[PDB]
Amino acid sequence: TEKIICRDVARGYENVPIPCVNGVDGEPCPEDYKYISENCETSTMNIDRNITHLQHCTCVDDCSSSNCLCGQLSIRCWYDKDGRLLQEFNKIEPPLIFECNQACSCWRNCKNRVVQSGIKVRLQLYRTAKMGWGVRALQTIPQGTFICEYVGELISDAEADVREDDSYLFDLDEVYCIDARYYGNISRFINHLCDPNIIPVRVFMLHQDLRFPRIAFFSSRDIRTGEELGFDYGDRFWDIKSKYFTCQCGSEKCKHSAEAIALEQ
Amino acid sequence: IICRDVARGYENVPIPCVNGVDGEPCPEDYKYISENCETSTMNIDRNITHLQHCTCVDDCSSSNCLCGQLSIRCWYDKDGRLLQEFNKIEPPLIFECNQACSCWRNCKNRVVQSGIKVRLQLYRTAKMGWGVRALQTIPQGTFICEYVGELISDAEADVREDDSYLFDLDNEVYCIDARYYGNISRFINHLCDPNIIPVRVFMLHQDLRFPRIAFFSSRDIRTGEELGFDYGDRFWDIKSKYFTCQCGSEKCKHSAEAIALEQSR
Ligand SMILES: C[S@@+](CC[C@H](N)C(=O)[O-])C[C@H]1O[C@@H](n2cnc3c(N)ncnc32)[C@H](O)[C@@H]1O
Ligand SMILES: C[S@@+](CC[C@H](N)C(=O)[O-])C[C@H]1O[C@@H](n2cnc3c(N)ncnc32)[C@H](O)[C@@H]1O
Ligand SMILES: [Cl-]
Ligand SMILES: [Zn+2]
Ligand SMILES: [Zn+2]
Ligand SMILES: [Zn+2]
Ligand SMILES: [Zn+2]
Ligand SMILES: [Zn+2]
Ligand SMILES: [Zn+2]
Ligand SMILES: [Zn+2]
Ligand SMILES: [Zn+2]
Repeated sequence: TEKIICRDVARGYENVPIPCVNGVDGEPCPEDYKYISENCETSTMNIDRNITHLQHCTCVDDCSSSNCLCGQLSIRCWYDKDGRLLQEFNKIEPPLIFECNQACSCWRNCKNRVVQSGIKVRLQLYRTAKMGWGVRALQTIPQGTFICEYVGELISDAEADVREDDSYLFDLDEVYCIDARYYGNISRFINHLCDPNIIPVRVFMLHQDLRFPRIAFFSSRDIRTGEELGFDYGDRFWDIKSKYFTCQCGSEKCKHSAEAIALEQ
Repeated sequence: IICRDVARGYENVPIPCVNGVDGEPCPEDYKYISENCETSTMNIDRNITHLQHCTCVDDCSSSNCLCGQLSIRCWYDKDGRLLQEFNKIEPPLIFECNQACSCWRNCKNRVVQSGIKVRLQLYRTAKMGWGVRALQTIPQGTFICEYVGELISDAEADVREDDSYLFDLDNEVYCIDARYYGNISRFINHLCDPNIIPVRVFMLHQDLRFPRIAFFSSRDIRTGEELGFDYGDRFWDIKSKYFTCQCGSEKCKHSAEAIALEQSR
């Protein structure tokens, strides 16, 4: 039986509920962490929040013209009229995206505000066969759609270095990390895929302190109903971890499986 | 109808501007912001581990809610209005629930963080420049709007030219200066018999230098009635050398006549 074990792991903090189900085993809803919808701090990071340091636009239309200074910070605004990344978006080396902010003359519903508007797609936390908890789509999601943000505790590299559990760490290449082990959102449950269907993009919204980009996941292709979400964790993860477990993504493209490791040797 | 929404879509509802009185254009000598801003290093304590928080598994309507107890009790009724018993002369500090609390985002202790719900309008008054009025009946105890602006130290406030849009945060001490950056509250006129009252509130941080200032109706308010709060004795002590109060109430405390009588007493 597939059991509904939490109606909403976000406790009403997201735009939509994110339920949890388990049809595999008796493991209950995960509660060894604190669900947070926005990045938190546990020591002073001194993020630059001075409103006069913001780059900002002078638009009073919907920010769809090429005169929008905010879009010009990434050559162009990369969102189409429905908030999706443009077909030609560089999915290998994404540019930094500067969304409109409180210093801009535009309205809060201009076309340069996708990530700040939050989760719209319907996601579900579920028990996988071989990779613990994972996150899947409850609906068809077109290419270039914003899925969720990678949220957690902002920490220094020095702090990352003394922590035991490094399995929920995202690198913001002083250098910083988001650690989602103790505090995080739905993204902490997203597994690694060697054939990923989401891509991380660095985004700026309410501040433009370049040390602390916010990490937004967008679909890299059309995603089918029921499909598990996954991003490429990267080489730093697997260089550390492959000595202890191998990739179970099951793809013919898999480059971190025991069979992939044996073939390289 | 000279502006559909002075807030540019930043609030839950629009705040239109009208002028049926004179030729004054919609005010634009300030920047509308929905949340307080900084123009110097303030380092508001955002450390999540410094939040007092509750362990409630209900809607935080019980007297056992720690957050309510920090506030003496929770003063919100089931509809988010202050209890008739609320102290309107010397209001307590309110601690709303927050991201560290175990409760849901829809708990009964989250009125101010949920934002504006009443229909307001920026309008041209007969004798007092711009003012703010209600476009609906508003029961006693309803959250109206927050006093939002630029956070400055007493030192910075001590050297600023225009002190007409300043609110003191007496806890070091600090001020909100709404002259250059501010929300709809910057346009609210002074009343010696006010229909709204300021309350110090804590939501996403509990840095005691920076309570957020939330106005609640002190009585039932009729449609079209102008909002007003009592600016207080410091304001009038400084300004009465230039002008005196024109609220016109029999309860007026800061007219030329009231001040003459004060000197007699
Ligand atoms: C950030 S967590 C993801 C959520 C995790 N599955 C859980 O149940 O909490 C990362 C951990 O999930 C597991 N995992 C993620 N992707 C994997 C993959 N492709 N193969 C094997 N294990 C994986 C590993 O234990 C990894 O250290
Ligand atoms: C914060 S502003 C209020 C909005 C202002 N009416 C405007 O048009 O921008 C405060 C100023 O409004 C005027 N004002 C507000 N209430 C008043 C009152 N009851 N009596 C006299 N002047 C008042 C004074 O010039 C005061 O310094
Ligand atoms: Cl710094
Ligand atoms: Zn623009
Ligand atoms: Zn814009
Ligand atoms: Zn902009
Ligand atoms: Zn793989
Ligand atoms: Zn509670
Ligand atoms: Zn609560
Ligand atoms: Zn609480
Ligand atoms: Zn008066």
